[PDB]
Amino acid sequence: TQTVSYPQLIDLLRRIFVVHGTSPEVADVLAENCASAQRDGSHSHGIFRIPGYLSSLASGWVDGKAVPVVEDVGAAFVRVDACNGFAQPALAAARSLLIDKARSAGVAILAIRGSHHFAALWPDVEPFAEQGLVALSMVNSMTCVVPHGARQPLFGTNPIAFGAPRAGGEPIVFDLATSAIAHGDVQIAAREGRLLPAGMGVDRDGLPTQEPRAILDGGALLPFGGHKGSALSMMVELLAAGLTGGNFSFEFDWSKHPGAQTPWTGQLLIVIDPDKGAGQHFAQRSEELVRQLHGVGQERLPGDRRYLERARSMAHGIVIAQADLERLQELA
Amino acid sequence: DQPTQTVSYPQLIDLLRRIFVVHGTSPEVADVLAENCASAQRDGSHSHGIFRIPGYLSSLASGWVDGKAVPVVEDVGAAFVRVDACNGFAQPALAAARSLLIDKARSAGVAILAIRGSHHFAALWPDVEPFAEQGLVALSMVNSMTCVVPHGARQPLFGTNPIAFGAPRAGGEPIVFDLATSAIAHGDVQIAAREGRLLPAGMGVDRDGLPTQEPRAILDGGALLPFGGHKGSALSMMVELLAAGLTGGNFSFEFDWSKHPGAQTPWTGQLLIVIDPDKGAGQHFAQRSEELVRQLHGVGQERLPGDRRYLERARSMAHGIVIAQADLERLQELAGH
Ligand SMILES: NC(=O)C1=CN([C@@H]2O[C@@H](COP(=O)(O)OP(=O)(O)OC[C@H]3O[C@@H](n4cnc5c(N)ncnc54)[C@H](OP(=O)(O)O)[C@@H]3O)[C@@H](O)[C@H]2O)C=CC1
Ligand SMILES: NC(=O)C1=CN([C@@H]2O[C@@H](COP(=O)(O)OP(=O)(O)OC[C@H]3O[C@@H](n4cnc5c(N)ncnc54)[C@H](OP(=O)(O)O)[C@@H]3O)[C@@H](O)[C@H]2O)C=CC1
Ligand SMILES: O=C([O-])c1ccc[nH]1
Ligand SMILES: O=C([O-])c1ccc[nH]1
Repeated sequence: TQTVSYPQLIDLLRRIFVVHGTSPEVADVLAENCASAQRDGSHSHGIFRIPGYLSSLASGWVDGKAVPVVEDVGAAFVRVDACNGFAQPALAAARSLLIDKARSAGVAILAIRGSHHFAALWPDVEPFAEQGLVALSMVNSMTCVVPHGARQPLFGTNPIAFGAPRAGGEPIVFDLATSAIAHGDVQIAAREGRLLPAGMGVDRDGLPTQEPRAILDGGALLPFGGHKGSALSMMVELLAAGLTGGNFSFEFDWSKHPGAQTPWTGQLLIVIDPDKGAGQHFAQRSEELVRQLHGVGQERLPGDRRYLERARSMAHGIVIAQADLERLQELA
Repeated sequence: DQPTQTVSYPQLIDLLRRIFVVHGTSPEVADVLAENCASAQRDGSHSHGIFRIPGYLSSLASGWVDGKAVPVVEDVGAAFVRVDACNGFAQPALAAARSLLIDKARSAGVAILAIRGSHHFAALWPDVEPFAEQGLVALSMVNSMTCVVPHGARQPLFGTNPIAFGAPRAGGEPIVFDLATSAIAHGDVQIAAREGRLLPAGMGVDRDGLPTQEPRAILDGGALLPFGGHKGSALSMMVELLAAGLTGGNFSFEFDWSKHPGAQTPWTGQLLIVIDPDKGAGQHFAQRSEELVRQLHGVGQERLPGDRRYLERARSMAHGIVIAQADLERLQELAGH
């Protein structure tokens, strides 16, 4: 293996995106995002995704030079047309306006449509919590999850992310796919030749399977927590696509674009000033909840794993297989 | 077996309203709770229908909850409303702020209602459904009482903490889900214990933290597990933070009714987010949601969230609400008949 510093990884990835057609602005956003995931140990959404990013860009499936169009449509409502570009640049373009509205009105929504999201969601909500705001986000992906009780896939892996500030530490953040397992991890499991525990998916005939290959080859995934996770996944379709104006997870396909891997959908973000008109401090309440969680024995809270890995990465550098580093350098 | 009888929806509402008034609630509170409880029974939401009347009354009799509390509606932002439930029920507080909340949601595009110091002893779908019937999307969270073990923990901390969601659809009743983040609702654990039966495995543990299917074992020093492992636990944590942390109400472990024999209602809070899905939009959300429903039937999902309740609702309006003869008599007695 090898070791690359966080800032070096960002520069390396930024060069790669520019070399492959993205605007400098988009390259800055994606490089920081991807590098951040690797820094935190979010393996299925770190450098593992570079090949997919590049194959998707090559066909024009996703526009690496798209210019987001921000629409100020309400005292607490912002819409942004991603114009077939990535979701992150669209969020970045409307972020300042969104925060101004959230702080002024108390809460504000950002509805992104026509966007491609190929990353973790915690990077989208954590920054808001770092600034003392609470953020909830939903993104619908690509069809591959069978609704509870159904016979064929329809929903995407549809993740939900939540970020909240705490007085005595880094933001409390959770980021979870509503599918029993993330598709990226099914791909990694297939590559490593590992079987999955029961309940993650079914084969092309709809029969339960533990073989990641069977799931990937015409099969499908199942929602986490049965009917409850399925209901949440339905909500993600409705909020990230139905409300934003973007495609539902089943309203697009890659058949005409060789190598395309990015979903072309949308994203919803709700940002709240938890202390608007409050006779207390939210950050103090959340800190107390953390103290109580430790008190009952929960050593690991959502996000802890990443924060520990993050600290390691900043102190000793990001561990990367020498082979992967060389590949990135050649791509750059 | 217990002989049964039917009572119409309006008759049940009148009966429950009388019960609440006779037992110390204001008329506004009685109207709201009577309709809410009766509506749950009508839809077949047993754990939050008339089954809850005894708990409501014992909570009121003990002085734990103020049945005559007057909600204080606080307009704190263009899109933000807070309500001090003043140790009263959550539903009357929501009713007091409903019009203002809707005005803000339609004007600003989205609006939040943060209720603090409230007691919620019911289903959450009654809270979000009305907004959806008016073309708005609503998401709500309520934290309850400590009994759920956080993922990886050894003792309970979170409440059953439900999340509810309602959205309009062009060709039918609102799309609505209402789920506890625990593996089972505490109310249904009580019903199982009452009926002397066991629960499915993998939903709770006994006082020693060992798996159990005995509802009594869970109720007597035991605890429930979050649904869907670590993900359900994360969602439950979110509910504590949103329904209590953000509103100002107590977390599920921050209230004690040991000094109020008979108290059963959590004294916490509730968060509601109401959105105009078409604010500044170039499309119609209701059309998009109808398409999703069509696609869901297309892939074979016959039962969508809410369908079971809408079916029971239809049966109740056509044949009346089925009620055990003994339960009806008890309700009639409580009403004064
Ligand atoms: N459309 C898109 O862009 C999609 C993106 N994804 C992404 O892939 C992802 C990985 O998601 P998923 O597989 O669901 O992730 P997991 O199942 O690993 O994690 C869900 C989360 O659970 C918390 N968690 C995990 N294990 C524990 C534990 N033992 N105790 C307490 N908390 C725990 C995590 O913390 P922690 O982070 O510290 O490990 C995190 O918030 C996300 O980053 C997601 O955004 C997935 C589908 C679609
Ligand atoms: N603090 C409080 O006041 C608390 C209240 N509760 C209440 O008790 C409750 C009952 O909750 P819980 O036990 O989680 O409910 P369930 O596990 O029954 O239902 C969750 C929900 O799942 C949908 N659903 C259930 N089964 C299926 C299926 N097979 N296919 C598709 N969708 C399905 C339901 O539809 P559908 O409605 O049609 O049945 C509903 O939206 C709620 O009403 C809740 O609000 C729970 C904890 C705390
Ligand atoms: O891993 C997944 O499920 C996924 C879909 C889109 C991005 N990641
Ligand atoms: O059924 C439950 O879990 C519950 C708690 C408060 C009201 N209902």
